[PDB]
Amino acid sequence: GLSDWELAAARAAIARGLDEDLRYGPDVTTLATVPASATTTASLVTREAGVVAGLDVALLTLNEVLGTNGYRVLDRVEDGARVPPGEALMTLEAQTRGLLTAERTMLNLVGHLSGIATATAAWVDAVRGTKAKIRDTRKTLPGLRALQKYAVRTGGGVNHRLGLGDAALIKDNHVAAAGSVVDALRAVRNAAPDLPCEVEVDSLEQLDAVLPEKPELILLDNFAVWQTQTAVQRRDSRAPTVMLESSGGLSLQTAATYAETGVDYLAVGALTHSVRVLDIGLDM
Amino acid sequence: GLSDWELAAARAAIARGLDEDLRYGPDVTTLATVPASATTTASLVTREAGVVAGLDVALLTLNEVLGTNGYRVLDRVEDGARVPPGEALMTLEAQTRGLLTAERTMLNLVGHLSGIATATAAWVDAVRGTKAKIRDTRKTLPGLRALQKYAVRTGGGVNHRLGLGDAALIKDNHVAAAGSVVDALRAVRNAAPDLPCEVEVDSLEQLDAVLPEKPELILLDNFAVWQTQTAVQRRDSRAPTVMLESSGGLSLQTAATYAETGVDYLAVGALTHSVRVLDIGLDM
Ligand SMILES: O=C(O)c1ccc[n+]([C@@H]2O[C@H](COP(=O)([O-])O)[C@@H](O)[C@H]2O)c1
Ligand SMILES: O=C(O)c1ccc[n+]([C@@H]2O[C@H](COP(=O)([O-])O)[C@@H](O)[C@H]2O)c1
Repeated sequence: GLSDWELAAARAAIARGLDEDLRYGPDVTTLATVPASATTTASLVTREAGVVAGLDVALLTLNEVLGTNGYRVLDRVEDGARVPPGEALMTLEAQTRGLLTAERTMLNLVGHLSGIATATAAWVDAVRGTKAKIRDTRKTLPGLRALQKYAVRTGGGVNHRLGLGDAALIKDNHVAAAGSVVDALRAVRNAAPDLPCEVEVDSLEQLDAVLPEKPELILLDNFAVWQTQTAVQRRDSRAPTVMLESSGGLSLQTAATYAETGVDYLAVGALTHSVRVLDIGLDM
Repeated sequence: GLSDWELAAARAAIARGLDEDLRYGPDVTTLATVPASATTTASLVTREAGVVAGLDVALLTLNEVLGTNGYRVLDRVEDGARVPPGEALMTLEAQTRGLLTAERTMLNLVGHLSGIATATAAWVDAVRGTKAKIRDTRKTLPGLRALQKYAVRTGGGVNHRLGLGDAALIKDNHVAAAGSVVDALRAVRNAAPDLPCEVEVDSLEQLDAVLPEKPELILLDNFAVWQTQTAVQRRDSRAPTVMLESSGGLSLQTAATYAETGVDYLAVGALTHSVRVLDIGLDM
């Protein structure tokens, strides 16, 4: 379900996409070969297996090109469906010219979003049987954040930060300016008491230092599995309320290893930067 | 070098990015811990090897956040440089708060554009010693086409179609409506005699059928290496002037094999959809 916020991001995205395509003129070739009165039944069918996402975004692209009632949906799959290869995600009847113009933007969008959801479902499978939840980052493509965040949620992950003012995140730079990790922490505690504290540590010594300050979340930046295990042992005994999120040296191969240490979350930048498209085509 | 068209796309992209980050509020934590008079020397350094692209976009993000003269570039590498792991792509002196605000958006963009130029340079190496050129497609992310197209060119690729009105591309759908591949070809020849013809064939039978019509470029859709060789043999003998471009079942492992058949280009959709970020950090 696209929130009004997401729905707005989608429209803006679909508009930017159509504008890139039409900027150089209309599809001279459909115009030349296919009549304005032509109508077809087309299907978005997967060329591979995965988790579908962004189907509503496909519909919104048609609204923009054909008008809300310019097409008919004979059938569709729900976003989040695990889908086998030749699956028909959505079947529609629409003026042929409109379909052909909307095609590329619509496939680009849903192929991208399904790619993310597919990847996140893999991560979510990898740590099944563990308490860890898979979470995203702000390492998103400019202009697509709302959509990419939507896709990880669709694949079963949980959204983390939406931007700079979401929560207070004390990093290396801040600790420095404050003097120390506890310094930065206290400062922020007073500046934005209403805001969730998250502190990024890159060593076990920094971990020990902030643990007593009891921030909401500690990010273990590039810890080996063994240091992660230690981190959890320490948190469990000293500051039970602090959440721990692994961030950094994560691969889908190691994901379960990290998950079994008992960390609460896995921060996966790859879900949004580095995405592999889910291959989909429009079959007429 | 960003063209004025690319420069605008860059600005648009950096603007959308910043708006997503600042939509929820300013970086309350830098505000709280770092003074406005603070100034640092920071470096954009790669965590991995690749080909750099999008450095001007980094500077543009700073212009937007610190003002044109809010920073000083002490040193920078040229776009298109092959770069080793700990390489400092660019070293600057700027106001600390500004750097921290720009950071994520800046890294997300150059990371993406470098990821692309990196992958495209690998394809280019792959077909080295062949006459083939690596080309992109319209399988771009919405709002980023101009930038993505820029990066492939930086990696050594050559840009293909920028949009729907670029050239006349007769596909299956057009062939259908026209009746046959030749039908459509003729149709468009009459409708837009000024525009470049490109016809997509998925069989050697279609190839033989269109070859005599002498289109500017024939796209071999999902041809085996053996059928691509054949296609080259026929074009070479029947219509020497016709260019050929392999599209579809291409993998970096098969690239050279396809290239050795003598095709003129390889159309790689993965260069722009499916991109893996070049990991880069801002070190202060
Ligand atoms: O701002 C956030 O919400 C956020 C939360 C957790 C992690 N991150 C970033 O995500 C990185 C780890 O994932 P990856 O795959 O990008 O290496 C981590 O080291 C940070 O640079 C960002
Ligand atoms: O419109 C263009 O400039 C364009 C030029 C060459 C190829 N394409 C598309 O790119 C496809 C091949 O790349 P890929 O990685 O997406 O399978 C090809 O079969 C077409 O459907 C698109």
